[PDB]
Amino acid sequence: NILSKISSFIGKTFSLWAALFAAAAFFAPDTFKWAGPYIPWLLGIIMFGMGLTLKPSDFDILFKHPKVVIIGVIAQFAIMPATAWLLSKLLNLPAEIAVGVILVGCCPGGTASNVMTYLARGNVALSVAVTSVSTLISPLLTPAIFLMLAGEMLEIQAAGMLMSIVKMVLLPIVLGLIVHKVLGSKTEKLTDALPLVSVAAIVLIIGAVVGASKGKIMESGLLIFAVVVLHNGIGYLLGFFAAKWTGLPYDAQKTLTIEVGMQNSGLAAALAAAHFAAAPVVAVPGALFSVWHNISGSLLATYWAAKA
Ligand SMILES: C[C@H](CCC(=O)NCCS(=O)(=O)O)[C@H]1CC[C@H]2[C@@H]3[C@H](O)C[C@@H]4C[C@H](O)CC[C@]4(C)[C@H]3C[C@H](O)[C@]12C
Ligand SMILES: CCCCCCCCCCCC[N+](C)(C)[O-]
Ligand SMILES: CCCCCCCCCCCC[N+](C)(C)[O-]
Ligand code: NA
Ligand code: NA
Repeated sequence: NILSKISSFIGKTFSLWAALFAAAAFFAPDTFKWAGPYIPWLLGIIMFGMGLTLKPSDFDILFKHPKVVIIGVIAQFAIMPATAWLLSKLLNLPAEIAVGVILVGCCPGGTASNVMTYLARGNVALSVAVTSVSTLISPLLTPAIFLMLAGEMLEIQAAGMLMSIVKMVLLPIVLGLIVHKVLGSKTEKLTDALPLVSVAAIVLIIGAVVGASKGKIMESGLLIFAVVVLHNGIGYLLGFFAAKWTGLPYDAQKTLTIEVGMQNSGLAAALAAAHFAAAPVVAVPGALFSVWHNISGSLLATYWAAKA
């Protein structure tokens, strides 16, 4: 009874706990630095969890309303990478920061958009369908768009990103999805444990990244945070207008706004740690985005839940 309520609070106060661990790692780097080589395994557990909660019925909307899901997928991969490039150009960001921002923008959407849409009284089915499709196609789209925006000079790194996404995202999702088919309704007991496990895995990624880049956060941390807010914020703005201008209903307009603005920034932190390890600042936009988008996502979801 107490253990279940503890998980409920932690989930409903995530951003605060993520901010506390990021702060703990900042003032004391050695507290989390050990988790650095575990980043792929940690993200691998989060992705296993996503697939475990996935069922073939979650793709119903993709077969019944394919144009609506396709608009959401296009919005995601056109808006977030282009906004990351535009902000990198307009703010003349140092190359390492620009690469970290572009990486975040090229990532697929985050699963927390599903919960935020539910609170925003949006179309939940659509949110789940957009995140899942954009995630399943991310092994090809994430490095291809990264390559076009960051430059063809990072070919080697982008090719390695394809392999990294297959291993940390695709391999665990499919596995989870087949385990749900194998056990059926029995997977509910496993899915009760995942919110706390997933929160523990992500705070360790955040902690490990902040710790490894303390010096770079000390000189550029505020600039990265300002870009994160503008990247995510503009993502909500263009997301809303993309849903509105395509003639989508109000429920779909709220889902796509959140979908676009919210990113799988834990993947961006994982890809920067695996492929730009000698430059710890590349993983910083991803680590700070993971804390920020949950704060901005909840505030926007609260405004809509209060309106509806
Ligand atoms: C379940 C949480 C939302 C809680 C909520 O619904 N609050 C509203 C309160 S109320 O109704 O008004 O009472 C969300 C918000 C932050 C999310 C987490 C963060 O985004 C960080 C990672 C992101 C990963 O992709 C999924 C696991 C995860 C660890 C997320 C799990 C879960 O979706 C969380 C914890
Ligand atoms: C339930 C766990 C799901 C399996 C997740 C698979 C994660 C693969 C990550 C291996 C990382 C090794 N490394 C760093 C050398 O690439
Ligand atoms: C555009 C990406 C498509 C994602 C693929 C989703 C797989 C679930 C689709 C249901 C397949 C099961 N079946 C054959 C019975 O329909
Ligand atoms: Na979603
Ligand atoms: Na997104």
